[PDB]
Amino acid sequence: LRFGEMERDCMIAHGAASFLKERLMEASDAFRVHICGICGLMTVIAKLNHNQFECKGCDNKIDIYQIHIPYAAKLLFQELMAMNITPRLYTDRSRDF
Amino acid sequence: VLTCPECKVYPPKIVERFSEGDVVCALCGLVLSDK
Amino acid sequence: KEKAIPKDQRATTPYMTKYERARILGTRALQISMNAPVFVDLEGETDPLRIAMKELAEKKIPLVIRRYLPDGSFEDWSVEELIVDL
Amino acid sequence: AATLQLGQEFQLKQINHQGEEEELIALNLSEARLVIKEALVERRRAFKRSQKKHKADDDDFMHSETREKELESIDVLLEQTTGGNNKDLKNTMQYLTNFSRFRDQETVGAVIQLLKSTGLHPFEVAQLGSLACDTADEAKTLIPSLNNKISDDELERILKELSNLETLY
Amino acid sequence: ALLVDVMTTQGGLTSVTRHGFNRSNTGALMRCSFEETVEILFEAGASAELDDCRGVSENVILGQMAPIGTGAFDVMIDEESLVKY
Amino acid sequence: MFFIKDLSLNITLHPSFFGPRMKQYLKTKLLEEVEGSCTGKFGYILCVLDYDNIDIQRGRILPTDGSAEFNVKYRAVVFKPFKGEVVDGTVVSCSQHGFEVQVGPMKVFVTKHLMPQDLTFNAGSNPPSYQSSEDVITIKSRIRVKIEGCISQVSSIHAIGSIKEDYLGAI
Amino acid sequence: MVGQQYSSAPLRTVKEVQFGLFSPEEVRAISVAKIRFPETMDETQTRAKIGGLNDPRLGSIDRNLKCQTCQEGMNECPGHFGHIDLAKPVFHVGFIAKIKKVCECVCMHCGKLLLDEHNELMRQALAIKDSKKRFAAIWTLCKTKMVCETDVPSEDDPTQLVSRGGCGNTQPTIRKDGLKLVGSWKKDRATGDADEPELRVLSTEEILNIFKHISVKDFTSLGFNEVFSRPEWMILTCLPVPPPPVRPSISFNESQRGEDDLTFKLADILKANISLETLEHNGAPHHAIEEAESLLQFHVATYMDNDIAGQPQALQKSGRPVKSIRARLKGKEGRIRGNLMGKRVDFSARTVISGDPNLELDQVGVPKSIAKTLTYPEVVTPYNIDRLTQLVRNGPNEHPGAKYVIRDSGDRIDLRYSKRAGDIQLQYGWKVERHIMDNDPVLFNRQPSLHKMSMMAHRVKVIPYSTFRLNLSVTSPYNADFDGDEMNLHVPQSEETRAELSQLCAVPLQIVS
Amino acid sequence: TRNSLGNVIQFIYGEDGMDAAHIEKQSLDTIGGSDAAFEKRYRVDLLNTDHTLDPSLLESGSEILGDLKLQVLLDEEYKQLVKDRKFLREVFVDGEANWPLPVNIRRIIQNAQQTFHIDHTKPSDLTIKDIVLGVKDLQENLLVLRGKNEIIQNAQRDAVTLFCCLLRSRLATRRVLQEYRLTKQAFDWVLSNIEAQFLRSVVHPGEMVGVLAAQSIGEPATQMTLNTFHFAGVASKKVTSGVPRLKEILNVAKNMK
Repeated sequence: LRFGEMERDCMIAHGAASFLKERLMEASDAFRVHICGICGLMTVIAKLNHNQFECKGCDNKIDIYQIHIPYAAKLLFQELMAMNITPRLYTDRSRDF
Repeated sequence: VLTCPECKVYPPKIVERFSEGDVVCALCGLVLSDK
Repeated sequence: KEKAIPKDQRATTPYMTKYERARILGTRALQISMNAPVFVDLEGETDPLRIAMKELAEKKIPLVIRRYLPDGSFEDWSVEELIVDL
Repeated sequence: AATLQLGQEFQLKQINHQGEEEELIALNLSEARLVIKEALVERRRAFKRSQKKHKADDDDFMHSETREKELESIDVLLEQTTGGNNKDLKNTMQYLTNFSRFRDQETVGAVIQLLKSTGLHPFEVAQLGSLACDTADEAKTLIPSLNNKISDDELERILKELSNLETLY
Repeated sequence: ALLVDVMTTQGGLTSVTRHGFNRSNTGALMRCSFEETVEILFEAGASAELDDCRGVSENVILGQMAPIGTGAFDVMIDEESLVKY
Repeated sequence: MFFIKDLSLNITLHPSFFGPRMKQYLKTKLLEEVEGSCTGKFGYILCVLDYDNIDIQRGRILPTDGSAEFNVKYRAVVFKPFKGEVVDGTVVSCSQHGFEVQVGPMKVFVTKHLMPQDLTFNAGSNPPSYQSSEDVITIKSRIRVKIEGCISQVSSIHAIGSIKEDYLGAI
Repeated sequence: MVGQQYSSAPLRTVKEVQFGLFSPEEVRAISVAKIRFPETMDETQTRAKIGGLNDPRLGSIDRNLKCQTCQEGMNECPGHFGHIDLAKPVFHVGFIAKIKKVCECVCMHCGKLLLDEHNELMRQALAIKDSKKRFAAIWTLCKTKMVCETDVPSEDDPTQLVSRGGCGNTQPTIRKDGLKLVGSWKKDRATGDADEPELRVLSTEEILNIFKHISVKDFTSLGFNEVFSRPEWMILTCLPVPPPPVRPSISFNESQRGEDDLTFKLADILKANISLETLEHNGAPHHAIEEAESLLQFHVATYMDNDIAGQPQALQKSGRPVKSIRARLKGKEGRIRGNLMGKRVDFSARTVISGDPNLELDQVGVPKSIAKTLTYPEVVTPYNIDRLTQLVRNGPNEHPGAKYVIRDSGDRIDLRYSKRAGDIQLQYGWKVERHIMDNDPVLFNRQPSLHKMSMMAHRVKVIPYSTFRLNLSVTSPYNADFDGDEMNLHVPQSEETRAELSQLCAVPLQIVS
Repeated sequence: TRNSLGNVIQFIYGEDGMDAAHIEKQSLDTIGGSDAAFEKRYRVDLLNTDHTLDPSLLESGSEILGDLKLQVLLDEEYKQLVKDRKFLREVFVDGEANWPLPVNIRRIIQNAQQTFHIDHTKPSDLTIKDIVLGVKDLQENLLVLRGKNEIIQNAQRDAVTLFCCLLRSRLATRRVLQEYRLTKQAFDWVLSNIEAQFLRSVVHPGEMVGVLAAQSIGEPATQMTLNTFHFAGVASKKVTSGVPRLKEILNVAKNMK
């Protein structure tokens, strides 16, 4: 069933962030993505059986992060990147590097 | 190839639950693949 | 640790909001339902939410609320020292 | 580290939890083995004290007659302090014990004093404490950092003195 | 009063349209949320715009917990009272 | 190579351990998880100093599952080599392509192209070894290897070294 | 607990999203397969052609084979990017206006700004921090200087002329015709020639060369960035190819694969590119080269945006327009407003309402079957293991009962097939997915949700028949009657969520609006 | 009240920091009425026969008459009431008295009269000192902002000005002793209840007031369409109002109809 924009606004009015987050991600589409810690992109190749993590472009095998995001957000980022635009996800504590 | 890691029976017996988006072993009831 | 405000210079309300109350009750109910020790004399109750309310009644929840000021600093208030309306 | 390329993670200047710059600390096989043995026996003593709180023999472990008795004491220490879940620690400790150039603390202190009296790099000092070289040129070739930095006579004197300092087993 | 104060806070009359609010300084995803998506994305890319991910829309796109009511604070454990028991 | 470094870790404590003895559980978790591990950023985690002086930070209950996360800082002795490093070690296995040398907790391999031709492989010897005019290298023989490269994975670091130049082999 | 796998990379949360632009170097480095052929699948019609559009190194969407690059199933492979090399640079359909505006503001020969620090107006423009207004003012000021000045009067003395190194040539006037950028040189009247502006179509490679010559101070002044947003990158040289996840193939049967529109457009792009390349090396006349370049530009432009003003629309073989990338995102049903702000959900129901005067104010009657379908993950503890054991023994065909049992390790046992309704022994920390039982909080609403009081919490009571039940006093906040209205029910799945529904959104707390 | 970037939209929500559901319509009695009625209602004089307290009302009515400190206190109170009348007439130039405010003081006083079975036929044991000092202290114990520099003090007094005006209007000495006939116990109960009910009306930090305001404004806009064309019932009054007028206000159109 459609949990539209009006419903989201009503839930924001009430002030219940946890219900919103659970409805949005855990109940519809949750996805786990490995991102590079230098270029902040989703180009990291991960072999989970051998836990081999590699970033080909930046020659990175250490700074690699796990992020929980929806699947439509991943699709949007890929479609943005297919037109020569770079949505570069960054982490809170990545300013040290 | 998709086999139950507890029954260890070949060939594996498997039933797909489409209305729940699951793949279920028909002997131990274990759920193999979801969505 | 520069952000933390000394206890004497705390300028926030000494009452606890409804949002803080709901968050605290939810956290305590989850922890109780995950087999955490209970700090009060349980009497015939089998619902984690009701035991959470019971612990709140005697002011025995060992949690601290951190309140974020807009600049980035924060203010720490123990659940024991927060006045809850009834 | 042929060209002393230690990187950011292993810089000569280290920033500790107190925020003050410190010289980078490098230990050879003997120093590291003694430090880990001391830490393990201290932890065992703390565990025994805690157990006594809830409810003599330790002098024989540090003083070992032979290499085999030392290895047996090491196995007992790992059983009573580590739990046997860490095989890499056992392998490292065995490698330290089998190829420890120096067993006594005083002799290790003598080696440290001899190597660091000249003020060489900690990497070179630890390498010299780990490696026993017959000739100065052998060490200079096997330690490219020592080239152009130490006179051959001084290196020969240090190597001969270290070889003399080795305790016979 | 709140609506009127919002409409006249930038020193002038800012209409409630794309020209008034979607040309503001707010976050890129927030502004692209309604009625001028692709052009705003193009402009943000060309100008190398930095988004801060603090508004509601940016925390709804990324599937996280927005600082909204119950999410405006952090819950932490007090060791002193726990030990005292 | 042995060095002293400052390390930190985030440890999650389950809600069922929420009692007056939480510090003991945190210490046990730290000792059981950290000691003996390997991190490509800092090499193998050999030992942790000043166990009684463990630094702790206030908990921050995660909003999704109730497990309390803690940040623990400490000082540790770790082992990590560098490019061009020369280390003594012990021969583990002998092969026609070269040999493998254990140094500390790591393995450095040398290919037959990386030693001078004077060292010839003898298979009839027990065990098979490398024999030359002056130096003979076999099991339990102290051998110096100049490490040339290292490959770092989650749980281990492999190395490749060369002994092609002089003053290398048996000591 | 997403992914059904374990990884040692730490969990973190997104804080910033720094936009920018690819350099061709980045497109080359990132890519793992240089696409080369206009075909997807081999001549055996059983496997994809290597180096084609469906190269296995990019990934697979099917549930049997795994990706060659990462050796993971379709439920874990994100997808990897290819790239295509272009014979000659092509304009990007989304920056034609900015390219022209920044072209008119820079000398066409010396590659420098028409003004400098000497003018006061330049000081005023460089005093502004807002990049958009700064660029607009600089454009509207410098669009009218058709000649570069070699010498400028000094600020201290207007009679003293200082040379700024200008070339002194004459800049054209630029107009746009379709996808072409045509310039006209107005020769000076003192030259003796007529005032006829010679017209010429500007070549993209020349404009690229001019842009590559701009400096860092002009980078900042114009409103671009050195690292992320150089202007030279606004002209395409290599085109990234999205993985098959972005363009999934729908397979009716084993040999029946209907491909997406995006892959057809990409195949046409590559076909035109190879045609232009084979005409380029064959010594063809200049007219054919120009026509082929125009065709390539048309295909690349209509691949991203298919609603360009003043041009025909690229149509499909059946006559329908090709759905470009922009039409995927711009609509009301597009990604932003149809899959990221609102989306379909699980653990929900929808049914007509009715009136019940015997129910309390904040209590809702839930039909039996709807209670048998939705669940709740209760955790086994010392206080509930007896009732939970009896519930598991009951099974899934009886209310109350259970439907699944989750272990500590994440494995989930379907109680229906596993005969072990009377066999499974429960431990501490396992989860029973039980039916919804009396006095469970739910969220309940009616559309459209105009105000706060149209989405409220309730306590369940399990009843027969197929309707929902409400007290006759809550029908005013909902603006609902009982002649056919249907409302929606959402079930929380945790303790924190249940506490939020019980302490914030309850009907008793919503009386004084 | 701020936004995602941190820009302040209001320095206090609503200019008094009150929740929108703790506010009821109450009448300020000082604004309206002629000067004679005001003087008779609120003025008390212990030296002039015209405006004395009847001794049958106050238990100590006999001894208090002729005192000096008491009349000074009453004079300060009357000066405060006069200044309040001037200010309130400055604010509402229309002279209207009913405005929304927190706490229903009338119901609190009625509850005090009903609970304690107060009999109006007997003298009351109150003291003028006690009444005046109690009202002033209760004003001293009303808090919305808890800063310490002078800026926050000024902001808080500005916030609580009008409520203090109403509170002074209802709890005047003559009104207490002659209209309510409260005792000491009932007076203490009323003061405590007033303070308690005020302290629970402040707005809770974390509330999303923007969406609340937007929903409040735009819900009646949906129903506004029906009755927009009532001005369509007057042909000579062809003036834009209703949906098109709101549209033009929102668009900030430069060419009105």
